[PDB]
Amino acid sequence: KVFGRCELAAAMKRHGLDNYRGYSLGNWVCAAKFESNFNTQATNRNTDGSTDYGILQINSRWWCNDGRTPGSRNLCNIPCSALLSSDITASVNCAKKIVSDGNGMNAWVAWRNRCKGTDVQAWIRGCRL
Ligand SMILES: [Cl-]
Ligand SMILES: [Cl-]
Ligand SMILES: [Cl-]
Ligand SMILES: [Cl-]
Ligand SMILES: [Cl-]
Ligand code: NA
Repeated sequence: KVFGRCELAAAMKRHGLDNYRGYSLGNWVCAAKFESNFNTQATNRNTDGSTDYGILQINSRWWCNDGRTPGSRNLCNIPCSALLSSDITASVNCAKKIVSDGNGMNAWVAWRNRCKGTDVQAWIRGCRL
């Protein structure tokens, strides 16, 4: 599913991401924009053999099981395929664990490089939330 901008903002808010670990909703929408262009079915293969899945491009080395990432973990206790669903619950619940890991949203390199320190509230402007 490709979410609209305000549609994803509302879904993220409904699932409790607004201000989660102190990160305002615009931070989460901005991260999703540059990770996946709001497409739940986005995937990306990394040089080390791991794969990133879903709207927030969550990686199989630590967070989900795809059966093809040797030596990896599954800390969100989900198949990586669950991160591709039209229902964002699995991506949100796993992102909450990731952002609590110690480095906040810096875990998403694209957030650090493209969202951090910017006017992220622009990503939710105009939305009925
Ligand atoms: Cl957009
Ligand atoms: Cl915001
Ligand atoms: Cl594996
Ligand atoms: Cl599994
Ligand atoms: Cl933080
Ligand atoms: Na894994």
